[PDB]
Amino acid sequence: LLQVLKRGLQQVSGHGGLRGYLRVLFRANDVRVGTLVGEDKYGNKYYEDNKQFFGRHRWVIYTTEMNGKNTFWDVDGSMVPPEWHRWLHCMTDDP
Amino acid sequence: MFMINILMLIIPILLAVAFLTLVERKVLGYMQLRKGPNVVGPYGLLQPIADAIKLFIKEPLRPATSSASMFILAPIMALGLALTMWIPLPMPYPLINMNLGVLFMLAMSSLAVYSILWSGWASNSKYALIGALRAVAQTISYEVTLAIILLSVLLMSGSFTLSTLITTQEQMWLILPAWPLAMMWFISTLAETNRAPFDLTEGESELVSGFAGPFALFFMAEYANIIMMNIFTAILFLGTSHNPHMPELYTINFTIKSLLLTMSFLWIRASYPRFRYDQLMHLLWKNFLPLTLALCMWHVSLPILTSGIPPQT
Amino acid sequence: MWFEVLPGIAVMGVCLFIPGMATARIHRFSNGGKEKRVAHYPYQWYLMERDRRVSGVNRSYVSKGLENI
Amino acid sequence: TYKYVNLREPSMDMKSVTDRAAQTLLWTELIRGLGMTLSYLFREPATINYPFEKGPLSPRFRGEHALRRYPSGEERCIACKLCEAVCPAQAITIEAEPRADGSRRTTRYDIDMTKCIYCGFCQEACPVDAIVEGPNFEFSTETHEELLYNKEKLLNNGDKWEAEIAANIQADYLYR
Amino acid sequence: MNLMLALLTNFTLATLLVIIAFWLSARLPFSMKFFLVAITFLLFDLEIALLLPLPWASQTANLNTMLTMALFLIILLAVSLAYEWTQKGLEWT
Amino acid sequence: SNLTLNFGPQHPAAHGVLRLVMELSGEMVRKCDPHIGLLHRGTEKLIEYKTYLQALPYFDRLDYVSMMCNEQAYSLAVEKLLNIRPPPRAQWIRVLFGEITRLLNHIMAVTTHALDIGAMTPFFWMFEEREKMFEFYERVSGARMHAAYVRPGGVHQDLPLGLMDDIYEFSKNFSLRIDELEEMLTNNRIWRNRTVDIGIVTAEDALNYGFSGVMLRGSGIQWDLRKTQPYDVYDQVEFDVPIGSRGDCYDRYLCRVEEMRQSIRIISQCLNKMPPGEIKVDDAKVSPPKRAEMKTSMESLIHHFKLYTEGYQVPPGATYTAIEAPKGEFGVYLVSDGSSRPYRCKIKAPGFAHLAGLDKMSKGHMLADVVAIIGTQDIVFGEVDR
Amino acid sequence: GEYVVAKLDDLINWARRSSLWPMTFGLACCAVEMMHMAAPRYDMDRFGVVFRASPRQSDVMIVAGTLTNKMAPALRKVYDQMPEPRYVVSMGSCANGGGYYHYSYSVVRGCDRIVPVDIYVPGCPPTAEALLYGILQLQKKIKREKRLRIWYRR
Ligand SMILES: CCCCCCCCCCCCCCCCCC(=O)OC[C@H](COP(=O)(O)OCCN)OC(=O)CCCCCCCCCCCCCCCCC
Ligand SMILES: CCCCCCCCCCCCO[C@@H]1O[C@H](CO)[C@@H](O[C@H]2O[C@H](CO)[C@@H](O)[C@H](O)[C@H]2O)[C@H](O)[C@H]1O
Ligand SMILES: N=C(N)NC(=N)NCCc1ccc(I)c(Cl)c1
Ligand code: SF4
Ligand code: SF4
Ligand code: SF4
Repeated sequence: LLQVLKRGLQQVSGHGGLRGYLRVLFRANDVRVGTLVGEDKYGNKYYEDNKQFFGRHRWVIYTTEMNGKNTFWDVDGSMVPPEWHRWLHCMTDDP
Repeated sequence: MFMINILMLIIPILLAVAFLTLVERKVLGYMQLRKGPNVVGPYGLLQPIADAIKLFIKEPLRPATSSASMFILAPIMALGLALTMWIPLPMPYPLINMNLGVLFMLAMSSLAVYSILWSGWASNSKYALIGALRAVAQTISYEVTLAIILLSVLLMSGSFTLSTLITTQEQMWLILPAWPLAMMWFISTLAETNRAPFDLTEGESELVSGFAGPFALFFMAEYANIIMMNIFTAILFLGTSHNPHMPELYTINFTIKSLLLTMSFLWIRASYPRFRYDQLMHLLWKNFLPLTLALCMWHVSLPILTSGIPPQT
Repeated sequence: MWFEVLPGIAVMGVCLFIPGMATARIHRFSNGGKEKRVAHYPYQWYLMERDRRVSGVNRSYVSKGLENI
Repeated sequence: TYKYVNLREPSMDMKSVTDRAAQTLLWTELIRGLGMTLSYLFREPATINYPFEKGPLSPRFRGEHALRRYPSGEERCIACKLCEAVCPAQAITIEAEPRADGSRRTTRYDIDMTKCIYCGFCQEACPVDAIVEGPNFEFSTETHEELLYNKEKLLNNGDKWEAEIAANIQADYLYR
Repeated sequence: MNLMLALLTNFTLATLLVIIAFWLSARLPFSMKFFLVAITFLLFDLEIALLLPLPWASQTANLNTMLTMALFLIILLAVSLAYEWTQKGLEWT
Repeated sequence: SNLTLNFGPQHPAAHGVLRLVMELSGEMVRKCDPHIGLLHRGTEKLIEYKTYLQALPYFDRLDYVSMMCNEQAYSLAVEKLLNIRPPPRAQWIRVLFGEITRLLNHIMAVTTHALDIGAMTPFFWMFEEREKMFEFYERVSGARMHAAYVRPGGVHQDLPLGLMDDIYEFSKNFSLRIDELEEMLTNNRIWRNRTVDIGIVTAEDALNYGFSGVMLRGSGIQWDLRKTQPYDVYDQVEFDVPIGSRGDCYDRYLCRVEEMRQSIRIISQCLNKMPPGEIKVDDAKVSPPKRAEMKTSMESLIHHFKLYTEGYQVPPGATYTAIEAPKGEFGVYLVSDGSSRPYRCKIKAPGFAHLAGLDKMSKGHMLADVVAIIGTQDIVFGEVDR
Repeated sequence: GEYVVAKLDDLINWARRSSLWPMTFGLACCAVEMMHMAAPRYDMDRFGVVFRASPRQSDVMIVAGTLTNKMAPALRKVYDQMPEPRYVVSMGSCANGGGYYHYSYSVVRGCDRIVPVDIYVPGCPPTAEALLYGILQLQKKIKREKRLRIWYRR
């Protein structure tokens, strides 16, 4: 139980402080830390954690601006470009 | 200072009711292998606020009641009586220390059904009145066992004062000597508050074809009654030791027991199918009532034959 | 995970903690730091009335001891 | 071969009778059900964080349609009208004529996306892999008219999604 | 004085919340059985009025008399239930 | 008096809307008059304007919980009029996905049966399993539900590499999931109070009213079309037919739960006995050739062109072909006039006769027992109304 | 005045879109994928979209399946009994424009002939994720509303 609490605190640091921790919590409603698989030209960031169960082992943190639109709060699934769309939906294994 | 005392009872009740809707949705979500609200506010903490505002700015049904005088009276009676049941609760000190507190709550709870009836008449529909008579017939039936079970427990307490239940359980919870009564008491409250598996008004309404702000007020009244039943159940059967110097120690332990009992209605709703209307009537008139009458006989005799008669004071 | 249900339970728990704690605190404030006197029967009311006279300020919860003998 | 699902005779020895009486009076079989829902409360939920997480799909997934090109940029479609012929919903409307260079190409290629059943028969019938159902499924609109695709819309879908469509075709064409 | 003020506050707030929420003769075919449920409730409720004094009745010197009359009343309650039961007053078919 | 049951529950439900006109006396049901047609879409007339391939997707949308089983029935009827035979690997795939589909249907049948009665938690546990089986549908066909995968001649495509291992992984853990479902319902006194001795139907009445499937086997009738009149490779797999003894809702509920266990038993054999080879009849006048052949061979291209425009012609004749669908006997009376479009296509939906028996089965029951009785028949108004 | 109205719309738009209680017409196939959106993988309840509601407590009607001429009057009546604000989501080809039964004598060629539609969700059936995308698209549509700004400028 002590190690469970430690993992919780490592997520705050894993998100570059409390401000970046609260940022993803209110943007994505999730504070998991993953491995940055890559980033596309629009600013979307792609993460993986194969320790998670299938369907949660890959995710994207959407960019805050895309094509002159403010997407800090307004994100949607159509913002993923086709090259990453294949990876995010597990149609392929290779990013 | 007494007005202030009234407010720090009323307002915390309505906030507790608002967030019970969140807790119910999330406890049921996880028992169903999902999450429940977790987007509107961190961990869904703003979901009750979003629902409250949504319901109040929602256009009313424009129903055209048959009695405007009594269309409005029903929700006022439901919510006014629900708040009234809290004033004699010793937590550990009651807002009003009533010598006959148990009778007061038994008497006030007997008036709850008037709101069910008055809404049926105000419905202006044959089917809504029939539904109101089935809810009333179920509620009053399960009031019979609650009154007798309550009396049987008071024969070991010796008073109608709710604080005496705390003294009665200084050395031991009443659940030990009276666990058979505790079981039927708990199920009677589920049936009394029309909760699953006894949620027949919600179910039979979902069948018959024909049968927002006012909905919200009715909802809060029902959920404030659920919390109060479980607080009363903890006081009645799981009495918390009271330290006069550290009174908030009693409140913490008492609150945890109430939450666990309230969370158990949620647990039960997640676990069982729904009774059929005649089947929950057979449950009371042919199972609980014969056993409650026999245990009422037992609990009158038991203190006498053991020389364990409690004092009046 | 299941522990994400606790924040909702904590808020509802604090909401149910305020009434019992508020009544106890206000009683101590209103009764000079003591429990509010309980008078259910005529005897207890008689002594509360007598204490009100004895105190000399019309306050039953002001207690007079051996210093008035 | 058969088996009986409910052909058991209860044992009437006093012990077994008392076992059933305890179940009735003490609700033991109801307590057991409460254990099962309790065990789920402490299990990890199956929910995924949409839209940040997505449901897994395969290269065969039949989503939004697109018209494809050769690597040169020439359109693959030659207005053969096999897709229009096979479409179970009559959702495709095609017209064609000789292009200014004499090429056999369409002047109209419409797909009523509110008639379509997303069955993929058109992409099976196409002899040149011109029409495909792409991987996009997040294209709901606010008006009916936006779901009546013409050739410009479908060609733009091909240019938009070709990077992923080509990869999906590469991963599945040996099963076709 | 305190109880009335508590009662006034509860119902005054209920009216206040209600007004915000709202603005800012023949024979019903309902069965005989449901009538006899209400009448059964009343008669049982009346016999429950008589049992309420029992927690005070147990302090009496005349315990033999009290206990006999306490069980006598509850047994008549049982016999009343037994009679409706055997006269098919509890059946819903 | 006179009531009308609502179109559907307040919670989300997928089986169609019913207009049930009820006669009651007190709590008792005196008459049930089902008014259907609220989902009648003229499927059978539409099929007459389609080629035999174009009509196949109409069958996914009948009992739209048992998609591939409906496809198999239509494919068997067409293959019988064509006088051809699908290849053995296709037959094994069709039985494999027939049993996967039976799991899909029985989960929907049993957990929505509990959900309507108010036992709602098992619904959520078991549609996570249905979600994983939707992934199997989408991996072979690209569609989660309406696959159009089984076709006259075999199956459209071969299993993707790695699919069978995943099906094995799912089947490994599934029996425990059925066990948890039974923990909530089987011995629950409330569930039994809602189901035992409800909607009793005698063996003779069941036959004369045209029942099939579990509606027959719940009354002790020893009939299963997979045993008596086997199709595809069902005569090469071992399984037991569950038989009820009391003919009521509870016995039919147990039959469906046991049928789920037998489906897992059959799936285990299909995974181990899957043979190699082609997936559609090697006969390019019925089944389209491979895309590589279509782009290299003159004969292949011609046959591709004709199969996808005119379609294949079916010799004139009429067949009634039926299978053991998850909901009972699902059949098609298919009439060919020698052309490439069916002349007539009557669909025998097992729920059509079952809902016609609701009035009989509900006599002398309570208003809430009608909920359980429509539940135990497992009605999808897509197949009832066509 | 101008500032308050802007922040006030922000509040009520937040409340209405964060608490979307749906009435689903499970007419046909598409209701199955609708159930899968309520199932644990997507858990529509976590967005505030409750499981069960009742027509007279609902904010959004989801027409999930084929609408026949026989069913058309009953669907319109439910829409007419919904308290406002009310939205309609057309789910799948049948409800969108008739779909695979478009040319049938007994099918309404699109539910938008009977009720006004806010969102059209394509597919036959749309995947549960596609429907969830459409529901979150409707939330964005509500987030764009400006009832008080328009009212204040009348
Ligand atoms: C030394 C001498 C001493 C003398 C005294 C000795 C006493 C001996 C007697 C001991 C046993 C008494 C048991 C009393 C408990 C009540 C029993 C009961 O009423 O259960 C029977 C009831 C009927 O069920 P059924 O299957 O239909 O039986 C056929 C009836 N014709 O079944 C039901 O109630 C069904 C209830 C369904 C709903 C339950 C759902 C919740 C279950 C978990 C709740 C756990 C309770 C938690 C308690 C919390 C308390 C704070
Ligand atoms: C928890 C307290 C929160 C208090 C917040 C106070 C903010 C007050 C702003 C109220 C804005 C209400 O906005 C408005 O509400 C009513 C019903 O509620 C809706 O309904 C109304 O409009 C429609 C057409 O527009 C009418 O046909 C209908 O008769 C009418 O009821 C409106 O469509 C909506 O635009
Ligand atoms: N979906 C349901 N109808 N049930 C439910 N959980 N309703 C909760 C809705 C509600 C009602 C009043 C208030 I005040 C608040 Cl805060 C929330
Ligand atoms: S997917 Fe099927 S229905 Fe849609 S356009 Fe292609 S052939 Fe026609
Ligand atoms: S898309 Fe393909 S099948 Fe359709 S007309 Fe063009 S080349 Fe022919
Ligand atoms: S759109 Fe497709 S899945 Fe939905 S009801 Fe129509 S045929 Fe069925």
